Amino acid sequence: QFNIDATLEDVILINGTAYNAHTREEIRSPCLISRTVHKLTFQYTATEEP
Amino acid sequence: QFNIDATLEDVILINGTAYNAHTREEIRSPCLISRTVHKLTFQYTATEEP
Repeated sequence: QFNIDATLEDVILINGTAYNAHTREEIRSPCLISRTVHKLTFQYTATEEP
Repeated sequence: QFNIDATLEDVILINGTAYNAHTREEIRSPCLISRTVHKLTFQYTATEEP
């Protein structure tokens, strides 16, 4: 759970699946996480290594 | 629930009580919220107007 602090600025999703702390919305790369997803949790994917 | 995005930079607690999204830790002014408290929710206090 990488805290989204003001210091990190921006984070990109190169090739993998990431989830939010609350919604845990499914995301498919390539795409920018965007500041909307406040918290960035994670899970161990199988098909594509994140 | 003011999302703590990189655009806002920093936010201060002048005189009031604020809570985090998950922990909802009790905070009494004056003090800085700090990036640790990631998502800032709120509640209607009575004794001291936030």
